[PDB]
Amino acid sequence: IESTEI
Amino acid sequence: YFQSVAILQKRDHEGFGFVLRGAKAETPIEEFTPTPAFPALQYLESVDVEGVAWKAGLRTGDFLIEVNGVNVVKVGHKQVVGLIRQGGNRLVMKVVSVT
Repeated sequence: IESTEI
Repeated sequence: YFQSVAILQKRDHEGFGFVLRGAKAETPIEEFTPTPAFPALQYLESVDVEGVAWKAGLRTGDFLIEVNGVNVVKVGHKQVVGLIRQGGNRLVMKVVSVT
């Protein structure tokens, strides 16, 4: 599971 | 969950104001079976209270169904990020939300 600021 | 659509418009150097979270394409996304409780692979980990997405009504927990007309229910994390990035300063999103 990855997370990215958009 | 209930569907809603948000159209986000930002300036060049700001973000849309949310953090996206979900499985990378290296997991077996071909086996992902949406359910009412987990209807899509990617969801909102946080939404900046000062930002564009907050003003459009998006909140933590919302699941991302479509990005600029492309269904992303069964799409891996980096690929969805790329679809968002390619839209530049405008993002038409469809999500499903608890409210």
